[PDB]
Amino acid sequence: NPKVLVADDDKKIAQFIKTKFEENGIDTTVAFDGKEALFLINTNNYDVIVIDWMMPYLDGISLLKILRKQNINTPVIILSALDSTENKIEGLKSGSDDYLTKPFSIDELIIRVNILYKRTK
Amino acid sequence: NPKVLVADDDKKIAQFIKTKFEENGIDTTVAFDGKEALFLINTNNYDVIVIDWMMPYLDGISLLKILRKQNINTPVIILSALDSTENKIEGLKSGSDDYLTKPFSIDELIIRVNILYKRTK
Ligand SMILES: [Ca+2]
Ligand SMILES: [Ca+2]
Ligand SMILES: [Cl-]
Ligand SMILES: [Cl-]
Ligand code: NA
Ligand code: NA
Ligand code: NA
Ligand code: NA
Repeated sequence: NPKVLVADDDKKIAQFIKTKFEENGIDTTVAFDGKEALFLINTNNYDVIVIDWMMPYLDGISLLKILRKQNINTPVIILSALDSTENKIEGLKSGSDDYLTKPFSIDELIIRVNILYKRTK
Repeated sequence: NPKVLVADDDKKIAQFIKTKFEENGIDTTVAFDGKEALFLINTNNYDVIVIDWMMPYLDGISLLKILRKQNINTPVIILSALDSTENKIEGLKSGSDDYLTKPFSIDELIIRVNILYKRTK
């Protein structure tokens, strides 16, 4: 099973994602803000990381930039309310492997998680 | 009259702000994205600058950081949908003189424009 971290402060959305991921073959840990996410990412191995764009302590893009500075190169998917092409490009340049605008498709998110897991062996 | 630039890509909100400002004694120029705002700020003198948090080409915080790097110290008010205290603090540390969460009060915005104009003689 892919091992994935999901970081969002919206507990309903986080629970929804976790339920759908574990329905499929994806073992999922939830972090409810950027501080907990940073800690978990630095003390556990994940195959893919799914990060919401806005949470307490560290927003998603800021956490991603910290990770890439730390030479943590785990595949990252950003979930963001900033839906312009310019903001998608900024998220990708910041080091994300994909960038899904909200409202997002859970089916697409699961497929992209699996694609990234397959690519990173 | 205070001379003020208002930057937002939402034309209805920009027009509303301009109407209320000019009703009061505030001469107002509108810029509809961050590129036009940057150009106008570098080619005109303004007493106060009101910047929306998200627009094409340059978001409000990024424009503010560019301005403060350029040693342009004109008072800036940020209008933002990011309403947590943490995000307000980040906006202030980025160089803004005030930070109003949306939905904002036009009456408060006018009063704060006038306070900043009075303080900068
Ligand atoms: Ca969130
Ligand atoms: Ca806007
Ligand atoms: Cl956007
Ligand atoms: Cl917020
Ligand atoms: Na499981
Ligand atoms: Na932040
Ligand atoms: Na006028
Ligand atoms: Na930006």
